[PDB]
Amino acid sequence: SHMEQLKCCSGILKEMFAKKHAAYAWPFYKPVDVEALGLHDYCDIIKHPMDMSTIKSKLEAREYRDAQEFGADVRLMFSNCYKYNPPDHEVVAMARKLQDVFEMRFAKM
Ligand SMILES: COc1cc(=O)n(C)nc1-c1ccccc1Oc1ccccc1
Repeated sequence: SHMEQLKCCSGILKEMFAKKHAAYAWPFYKPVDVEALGLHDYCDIIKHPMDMSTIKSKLEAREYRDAQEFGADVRLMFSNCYKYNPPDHEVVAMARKLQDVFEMRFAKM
């Protein structure tokens, strides 16, 4: 059911916020600070920013009809990171480590 599915999504996002993954998850906790040095072009490249705190707020406001809608925002968050940064950037390796956590849980729910 969609209700149980969404409860599982909340559980996946709670693990993504956990201390276990904090060493690589922290760039994704809050919206990208577009005022920070080096990020002056973020809004020109990334048309739909997304982060974990925004996804948590959307789950709380019932903005996802189902797990597929939630999963689309988590994957949008990673895709933004892959699109914006050079492929060898430290933040892309962190996105991949976090996406490993997400994909494994999302597949097994
Ligand atoms: C290029 O900076 C980013 C691109 C991006 O896609 N995200 C999601 N966040 C950032 C970012 C923003 C502010 C501070 C640090 C940041 O990440 C870094 C992580 C490791 C090394 C350097 C930067």
